[PDB]
Amino acid sequence: RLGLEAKKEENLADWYSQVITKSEMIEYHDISGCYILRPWAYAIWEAIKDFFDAEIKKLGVENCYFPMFVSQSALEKEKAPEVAWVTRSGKTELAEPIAIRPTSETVMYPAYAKWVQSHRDLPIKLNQWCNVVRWEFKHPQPFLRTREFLWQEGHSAFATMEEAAEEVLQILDLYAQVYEELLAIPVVKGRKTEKEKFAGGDYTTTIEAFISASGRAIQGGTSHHLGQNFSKMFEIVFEDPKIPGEKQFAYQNSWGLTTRTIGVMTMVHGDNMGLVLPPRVACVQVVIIPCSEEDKEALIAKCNDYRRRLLSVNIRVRADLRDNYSPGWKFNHWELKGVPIRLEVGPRDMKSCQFVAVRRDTGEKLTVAENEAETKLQAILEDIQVTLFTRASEDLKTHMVVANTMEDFQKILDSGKIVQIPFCGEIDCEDWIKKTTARDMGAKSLCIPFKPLCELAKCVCGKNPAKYYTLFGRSY
Amino acid sequence: RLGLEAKKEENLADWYSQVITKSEMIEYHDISGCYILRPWAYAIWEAIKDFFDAEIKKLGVENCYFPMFVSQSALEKEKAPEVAWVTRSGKTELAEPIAIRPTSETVMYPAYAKWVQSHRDLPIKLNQWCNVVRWEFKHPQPFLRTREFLWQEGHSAFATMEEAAEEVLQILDLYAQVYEELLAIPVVKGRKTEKEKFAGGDYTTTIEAFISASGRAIQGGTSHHLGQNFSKMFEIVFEDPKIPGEKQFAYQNSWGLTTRTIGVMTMVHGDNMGLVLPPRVACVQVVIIPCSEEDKEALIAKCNDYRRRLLSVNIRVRADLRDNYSPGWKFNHWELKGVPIRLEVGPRDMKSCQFVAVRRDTGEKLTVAENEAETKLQAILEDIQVTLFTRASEDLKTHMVVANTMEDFQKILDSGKIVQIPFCGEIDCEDWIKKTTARDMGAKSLCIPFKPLCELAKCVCGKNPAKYYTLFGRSY
Ligand SMILES: Nc1ncnc2c1ncn2[C@@H]1O[C@H](COS(=O)(=O)NC(=O)[C@@H]2CCN2)[C@@H](O)[C@H]1O
Ligand SMILES: Nc1ncnc2c1ncn2[C@@H]1O[C@H](COS(=O)(=O)NC(=O)[C@@H]2CCN2)[C@@H](O)[C@H]1O
Ligand SMILES: [Zn+2]
Ligand SMILES: [Zn+2]
Repeated sequence: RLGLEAKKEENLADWYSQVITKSEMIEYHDISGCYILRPWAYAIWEAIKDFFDAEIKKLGVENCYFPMFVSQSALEKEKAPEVAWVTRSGKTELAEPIAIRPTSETVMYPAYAKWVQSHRDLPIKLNQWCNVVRWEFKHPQPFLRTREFLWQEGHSAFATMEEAAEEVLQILDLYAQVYEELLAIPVVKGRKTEKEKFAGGDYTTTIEAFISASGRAIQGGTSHHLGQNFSKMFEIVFEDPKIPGEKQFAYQNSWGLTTRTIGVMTMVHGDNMGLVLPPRVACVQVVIIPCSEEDKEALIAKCNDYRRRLLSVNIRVRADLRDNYSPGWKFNHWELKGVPIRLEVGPRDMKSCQFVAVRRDTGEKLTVAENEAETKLQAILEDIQVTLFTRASEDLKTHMVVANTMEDFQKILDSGKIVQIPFCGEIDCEDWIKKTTARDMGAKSLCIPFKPLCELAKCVCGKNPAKYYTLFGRSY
Repeated sequence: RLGLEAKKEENLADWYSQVITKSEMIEYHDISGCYILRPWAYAIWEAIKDFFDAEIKKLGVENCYFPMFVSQSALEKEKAPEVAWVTRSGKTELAEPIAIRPTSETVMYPAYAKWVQSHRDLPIKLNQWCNVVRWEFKHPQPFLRTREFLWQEGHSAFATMEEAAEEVLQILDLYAQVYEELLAIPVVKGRKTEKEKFAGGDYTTTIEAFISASGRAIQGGTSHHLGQNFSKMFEIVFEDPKIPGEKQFAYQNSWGLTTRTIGVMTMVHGDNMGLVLPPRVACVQVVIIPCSEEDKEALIAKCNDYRRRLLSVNIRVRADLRDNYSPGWKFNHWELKGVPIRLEVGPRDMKSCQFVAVRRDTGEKLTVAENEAETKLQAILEDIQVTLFTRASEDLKTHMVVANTMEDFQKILDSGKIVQIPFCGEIDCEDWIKKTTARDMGAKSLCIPFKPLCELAKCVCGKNPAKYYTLFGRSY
């Protein structure tokens, strides 16, 4: 089949499966929940990596790599169902089983304890780009809920809570920046409830994205304040410089962002014609397509001219000069892959000193003169990035509203919206909301937003007063 | 202890353990054969990555990521003792065991078969930067023989053997370039014998390095011609464009280089004062050390002046302005870490418009005027990189000689040298050489060099004639 079959509003699952394969991003594997990242998908991850990696180095974070294997002893200092266990090498069984990391707290922090003698050893700010395994036996999805996934995990240890408190929001803003400025995805910054917070953590901050096709929200990336909980388990301690004899535990953060990003990018921006790449993230921003043997070679020459002219303005461009494929095949092919701009030039356009420039987001065919080629296209790329963010941003505002009763909350949820409600914060009430909304698949707490829409008031459960406005909704 | 205890010539094992820990490169882990890569070690890998990654993109290779998990079905298409097996997730056991990749041929090539319809789909040139597990139950060493290790693995598929034949040597030259131009390690390019070649491969080319302290050689990185062996196992086939009806198998290469690089860098260049970084690879090329409160702040100002002046010539520099450590502590500290140049400036030097510049390789203390600071230091950095390569290169020539009998071969081997001998290529003779040299730990074939010292003659075993001069020696 040439293009997509299922519409996004018709069958999101089929639509999603078709767009990720037809855009040459994903290939399926014979192990469930594991997917192959083809260059078109991996290039986006590299764009995210290059940005985020450069930004954390300004904050004084340094890259590293810890082992993928965790001892049982290390895991049970903290203490599971998602942890993959290696039990044999070849035919011979191991004396003791060894676990694949779902996260590296128990791997890294024993070494942190050895590196901390005094407060001058702090702060320690380390990051690693690696893979982790979480054997979640649900229905896995490419990018969004994968059994293996690439990510970064940062782990910081400080002398004071206040130092650690500032980094949490610094990192969370960098994640929002990755979602908003790179991927053009609007996000809601907030604190997780007690039920949804990171196990062993003091508090978890999160960025919540909204996938309007499902009417479901998704956790976009979290920054955790572990406090002194992990530094006690592994005895990360230093001499108190203010108090002669006493000993103080290190205040720790951990933070992580994954290849889920690419899945949210696909789900939000993608349309019924295929993938849609934000220019800031697209490895190919512009694709040049040629539209007598001498006249054919002249058409090739014009394309190589436009190619190198765009490279001189650092615009990531590629010329598709393969003569084995027709122009019509190329338009559709690069449509599916979601290249922001198709630079189209035919015999008549070449003669008239111009070319057709097709925007991927709108489908607008703009005729630009050869002299205004490199100034206009970057203006178009910027407008594509802005159009994508604005469209999605307003899509979020429209689908996020306030409700003060469980009755109004239910109907708003049924319309495919997420909604902020007066909430006490207690976990028994949170389970009741999931239970009641499922019977009337259940709605979960997404985050307690830093900037809520309205201000406080009885709780939705109607037993005790409300502590804060909390964002609820159906979720991935 | 302030510095190293064991001498390199005295106890290489203790020396190696002390230099990797005292230079803050390695930290030990509670799983045998697995080691923590601290920033100082990881930064070198990043330098190698940035170079190699940029170079293969010029050749038209694209990055990707395949799953770490391999099905049993996929492994036995090719067909083991080194393969780690996952058998349970949490408390519940998996229906079928799943293996951790020691290499990704069986993971990638089923997908390659699906992507190849016709010859226009070829060539496919893919690379991935990832971790792999080889549960080798020997005595593991940090960097050199690790149970988990970071690497890159490239996998290419072509229409013709000749295309694949050119890439093999292109990639091998890039590995030599990584060893010689980045790490300043001299290497011997050669073809592996039939015994040592990659299982399922047509032929393996290799770069052999020499660690003079042991008198042992080590495999530095290999580029393999898999031929049609793997494309038959997984049915990677396309329509023959020259022959109407017949069907042709894809000609494949695979190639890999690992964090072993850093181990060979440490073993070759390191001395009895600690690590020695080649300037091209050092994340800190120059370290500035300060040597009345107003006069102290003036000394700090001069250091920040030199710092930013070196950043303006893109020299990677850091100022160690920590007042909690003494100058003497800093000299030794950065000596152990092997920073090419210690830029030292004291009160008297500041007054005289000059500074002491200490080379790490030689220990030469050069006084450079403040005006000639940024032109001379880059000349010094270049001379350090050249001095390291030349010293090591001649170290190799001196320890690599020719022998024509088994008698002379034995004594030359006992002097701690590697030696090229007349060899037929057969595996029974190769085992006899390992057996005889062990009793008189055994010597193995290293490579059949492309540029041998001498030219052909009976074999060393003395049964049949010799086919080629082959490099033998004790090995890691
Ligand atoms: N199965 C998954 N597939 C893809 N991404 C996943 C999956 N599970 C969680 N994530 C994403 O990882 C992010 C970070 O995971 S996290 O559990 O919230 N945090 C940690 O593990 C911290 C960092 C080191 N310890 C989440 O925000 C979520 O978006
Ligand atoms: N245990 C090891 N630790 C560190 N490096 C190791 C270890 N075993 C092999 N190596 C290094 O990997 C290199 C590549 O490994 S290789 O076996 O020679 N080749 C492959 O696996 C090919 C690439 C994809 N399939 C070797 O040259 C060797 O120097
Ligand atoms: Zn309540
Ligand atoms: Zn022989």
